[PDB]
Amino acid sequence: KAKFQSYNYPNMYIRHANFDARIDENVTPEMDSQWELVPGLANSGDGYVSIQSVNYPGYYLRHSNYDLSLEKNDGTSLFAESATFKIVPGLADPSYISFQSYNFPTRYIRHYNYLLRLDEIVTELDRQDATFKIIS
Ligand SMILES: [Ca+2]
Repeated sequence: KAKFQSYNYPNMYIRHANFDARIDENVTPEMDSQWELVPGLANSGDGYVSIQSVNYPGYYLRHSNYDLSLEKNDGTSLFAESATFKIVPGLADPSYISFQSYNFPTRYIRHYNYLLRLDEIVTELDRQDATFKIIS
């Protein structure tokens, strides 16, 4: 069980709202920013995880059209592939973390302003937008 705090806006946390994944401050209810890292749905090797909502059990962060949303696992390999991430050292500071996609290993979870998206990471600010602190 963990929250993910943004490296560059450190009072904002990854959270779900109307099934979109985004970051926000003063997250209400606070349980929309609580997550469980579980073994990757598409790969149970060390380092691979899926990111399950604590207040919507069975629903996980999943990418589609390069956007991340909170979606119910429908049991498919397609879902699992797009909802599995490798936790790697933080791209902006390696003592934090970044989430690299399993099926698109050059893309990472990043906030784009308040939206959460799955992007290739080029600039310093892109690295900072893709870096999170695990609060657990
Ligand atoms: Ca999103």
